[PDB]
Amino acid sequence: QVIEFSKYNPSGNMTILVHSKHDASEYASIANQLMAATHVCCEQVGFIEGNDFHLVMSGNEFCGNATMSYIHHLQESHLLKDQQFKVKVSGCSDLVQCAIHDCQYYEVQMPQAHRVVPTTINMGNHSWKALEIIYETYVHYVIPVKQVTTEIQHLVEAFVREQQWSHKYKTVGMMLFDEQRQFLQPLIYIPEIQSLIWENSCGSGTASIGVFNNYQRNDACKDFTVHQPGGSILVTSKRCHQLGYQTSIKGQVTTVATGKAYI
Amino acid sequence: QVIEFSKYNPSGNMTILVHSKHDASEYASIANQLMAATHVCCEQVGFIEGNDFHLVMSGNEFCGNATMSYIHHLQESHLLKDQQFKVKVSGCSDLVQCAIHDCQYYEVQMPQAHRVVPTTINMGNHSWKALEIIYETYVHYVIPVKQVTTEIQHLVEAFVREQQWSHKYKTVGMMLFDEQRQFLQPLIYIPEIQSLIWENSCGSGTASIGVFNNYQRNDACKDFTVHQPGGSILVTSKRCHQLGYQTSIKGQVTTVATGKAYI
Ligand SMILES: [Cl-]
Ligand SMILES: [Cl-]
Ligand SMILES: [Cl-]
Ligand SMILES: [Cl-]
Ligand SMILES: [Cl-]
Ligand SMILES: [Cl-]
Ligand SMILES: [Cs+]
Ligand SMILES: [Cs+]
Ligand SMILES: [Cs+]
Ligand SMILES: [Cs+]
Ligand SMILES: [Cs+]
Ligand SMILES: [Cs+]
Ligand SMILES: [Cs+]
Ligand SMILES: [Cs+]
Ligand SMILES: [Cs+]
Ligand SMILES: [Cs+]
Ligand SMILES: [Cs+]
Ligand SMILES: [Cs+]
Ligand SMILES: [Cs+]
Ligand SMILES: [Cs+]
Repeated sequence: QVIEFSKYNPSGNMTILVHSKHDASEYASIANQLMAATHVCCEQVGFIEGNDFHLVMSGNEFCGNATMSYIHHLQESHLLKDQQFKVKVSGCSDLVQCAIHDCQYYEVQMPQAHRVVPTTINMGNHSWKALEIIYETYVHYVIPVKQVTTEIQHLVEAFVREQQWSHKYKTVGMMLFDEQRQFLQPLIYIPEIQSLIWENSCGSGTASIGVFNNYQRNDACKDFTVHQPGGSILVTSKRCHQLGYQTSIKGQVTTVATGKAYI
Repeated sequence: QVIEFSKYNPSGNMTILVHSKHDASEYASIANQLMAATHVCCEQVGFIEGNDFHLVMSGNEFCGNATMSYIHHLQESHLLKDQQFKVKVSGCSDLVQCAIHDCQYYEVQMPQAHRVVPTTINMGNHSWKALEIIYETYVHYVIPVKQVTTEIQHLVEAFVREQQWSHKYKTVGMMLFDEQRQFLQPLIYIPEIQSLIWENSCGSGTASIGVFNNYQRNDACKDFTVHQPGGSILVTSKRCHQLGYQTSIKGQVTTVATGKAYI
């Protein structure tokens, strides 16, 4: 099978978008073959399907970095001018608010944090204050740190591996945040497969820093820079009375490759 | 800059070939950008330049798996029939003997082992018989093992990191070989950058198993299957009186992708 694809770099979290048309029944198999290290290789695969913008993720979840890649493809390939628009994305009940801004910055509305719980977590001989941020299908812990260290990283791995996690949470994020350096070291745990990954960058993790800032200061944040291993992402977040948290991320994306993949 | 490229899977040791013409002065920079994990990503990059077959490796060394990828490209894209021919490859004084065989098997002549030294290496509380195989620009140790284990893998890492290596050897290979299972677990150490990689597969390591078989049995081997993590490679090796070791590897290659890369 020939697959028409583009590979993109949104802060080091490598994304493929598929341009060619396939049955949704094949997305799982196509994506699994493409993301392999012995193939094109990537972290996430999206399929590009009047209501003309539709992105379907191979797992059918919402992905901010893949949506951001899709916005970039629309600007780059379809020559869209700067504007505010909506996209249909798998994993979302409502259309997602997107924007193309000047200087090729792309803004994506992120899933609403339902509630927050200030907590402390015990790792080793130390306790850390953390903010538990609860979404419909995942949970992030924002853990302020003086500096990220391999010792702390080992402690965090042990913590996620030793804990029992609600089956509500498809992913468990441990977001180590150096507040002074505005630096995020994101860890993603997938309970079902008991696998951990220290991400180059994390759209959803960046969004969680915006909610953390809102809780911590009662201040909105606008274009707050979250530095990460793979680059940086901006977060805009405000609590809007009864409407709750309204959070978006903004970033740049580079196309690294386009052509045909063989599966 | 637009780079026209193909990505190939020769037993899991991912290779890119560049089709577009560039100044040799740029190969280093182009290859470094393409092989990055935040780009197309691969292990090795070759540039395809009457004496019409010329392959230039980004580091200017000879690569069996990249030559094997180039042979596959010639069969697939230029529709070459089964035949014996020669290719000019960087890192080689003489043209390299290549063949396209039936069922898309590709054979590549490998660098001549200059001499062998039966040795024992001490790792931990154990000694292992090994064959030191000396080439012009690298050395491989073939170490027969009952079974490959993480313990043995840690011991081998410690061994290469603790040793002093002649600057003659651009690479140091530790080739753990399960003789009964014909299974190779190849470790490549680069002294200059003090970096180790447990390869999915190793063309040069496969060639070393052929020399080991020749030394061990005084028998030629023909289409001897070397199983490796990424798949398998065949080795044909014989000692030819004063002409010394004559060794080739044979394998299949899959094209995974072709198109344009942006650097
Ligand atoms: Cl179907
Ligand atoms: Cl939980
Ligand atoms: Cl696991
Ligand atoms: Cl030049
Ligand atoms: Cl040495
Ligand atoms: Cl190192
Ligand atoms: Cs269909
Ligand atoms: Cs992957
Ligand atoms: Cs667990
Ligand atoms: Cs828990
Ligand atoms: Cs998520
Ligand atoms: Cs700001
Ligand atoms: Cs800023
Ligand atoms: Cs030139
Ligand atoms: Cs690489
Ligand atoms: Cs060393
Ligand atoms: Cs040595
Ligand atoms: Cs080599
Ligand atoms: Cs054989
Ligand atoms: Cs065989």
